[PDB]
Amino acid sequence: SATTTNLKEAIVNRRSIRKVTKNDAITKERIEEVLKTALHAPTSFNMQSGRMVVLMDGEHEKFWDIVKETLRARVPAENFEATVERLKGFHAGVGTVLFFEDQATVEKMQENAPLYKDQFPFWSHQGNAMLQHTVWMLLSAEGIGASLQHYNPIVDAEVKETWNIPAEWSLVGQMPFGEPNEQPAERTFLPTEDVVKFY
Amino acid sequence: SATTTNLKEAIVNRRSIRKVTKNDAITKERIEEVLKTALHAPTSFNMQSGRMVVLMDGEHEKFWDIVKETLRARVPAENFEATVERLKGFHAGVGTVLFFEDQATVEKMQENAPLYKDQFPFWSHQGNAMLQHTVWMLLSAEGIGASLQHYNPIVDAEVKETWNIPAEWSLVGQMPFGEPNEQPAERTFLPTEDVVKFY
Ligand SMILES: Cc1cc2nc3c(=O)[nH]c(=O)nc-3n(C[C@H](O)[C@H](O)[C@H](O)COP(=O)(O)O)c2cc1C
Ligand SMILES: Cc1cc2nc3c(=O)[nH]c(=O)nc-3n(C[C@H](O)[C@H](O)[C@H](O)COP(=O)(O)O)c2cc1C
Repeated sequence: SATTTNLKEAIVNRRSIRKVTKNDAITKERIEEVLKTALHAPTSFNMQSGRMVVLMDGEHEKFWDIVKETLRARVPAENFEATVERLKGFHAGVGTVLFFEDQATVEKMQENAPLYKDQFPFWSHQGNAMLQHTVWMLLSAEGIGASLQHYNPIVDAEVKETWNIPAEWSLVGQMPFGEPNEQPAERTFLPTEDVVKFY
Repeated sequence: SATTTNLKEAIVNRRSIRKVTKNDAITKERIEEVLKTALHAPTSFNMQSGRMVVLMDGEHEKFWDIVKETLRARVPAENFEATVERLKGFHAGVGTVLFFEDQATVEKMQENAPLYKDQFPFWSHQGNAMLQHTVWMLLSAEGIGASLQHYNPIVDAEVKETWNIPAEWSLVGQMPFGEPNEQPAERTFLPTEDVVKFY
């Protein structure tokens, strides 16, 4: 359905859907296609330091349980339930995309192109963001709800250990997706003439 | 022409075109539309710290002359001509998009959401990257060649001063665009099974 929708609509219709349920139509195969297309997003010096680990169903829920538990040890009793309430809408989804950045790659590129050594650490985040956003738009184009979460770095250690992630991969973000199950919130924009100037 | 092309093609067909010429069909108005659509890209906490300053024709060339001159003072005589050779393909274009990030916004958001104070500086780069990439894809969808350059921070001061840019705006990148005038270079990809793991 990412062929149906044209570019402009894909940009404008992608919204953050924080509550998603399950659906058997959303398969590992379909996800596979989305990620293969998304990998066409560019990277500085084509270093392609981005890494994606997709957790589906069984493993998907396990992750969000990890988050819930990590929060249980860092939040006062009175705020716990309120803090983990939002985790429900993710845990209910089909799966979650874990976005990592290969730090060994960034470090090596800093050696090969010392003239940009200070920029590579940022281009690392830029490249991963472009990739994250592409995946997001593609999923929405296919009628799959998704949102971008950030439970790093508090869940990093645990996640890394339970899924044998190289030490050089740093967790950048998590994208829980699934059959949409909430109406996107209203979004406001600063007036255009304030963010854009022509000369 | 960004309605013609569908999403998947927009992702796959966007390439870096480093040599662009002029064309009167590429107007400030058309550019305007592209940027208004691109601003639908998301920002952390919807802080929208991104800022874009478009330099067209007269002012476009002036910028690239600034780059050329800045390089003339930082590069040994023997390497000058080789270093500024690539600047020709940009200077020949229609215009250039200057991507800034409002630092006062990032700093304020660090105050409002101290729980993510360490992430905002990176989300700043992420948000701007998502925006940069969207603009890039939209331009290509409309048959306009473009590339992403990084002459910051060496030209920052000069640019800031000759175009009255608030001090809190940091230069993140430059996108010279125009009538395509070069065939995109071959691009290679690391094997998919190495960047994507399923569980
Ligand atoms: C964060 C980031 C920084 C980049 N910086 C530069 C740059 O300074 N100069 C340049 O010519 N290209 C730069 N690029 C562009 C990449 O080299 C380019 O996107 C990639 O090789 C492009 O492949 P493309 O033609 O295949 O799609 C940058 C790309 C990213 C994602
Ligand atoms: C760099 C970056 C970090 C973000 N982090 C979070 C997060 O931790 N939690 C969350 O619910 N949304 C997060 N978001 C999502 C933004 O709040 C969201 O994209 C924006 O408000 C979405 O508008 P959308 O529904 O209109 O298109 C992040 C977005 C960006 C660009």
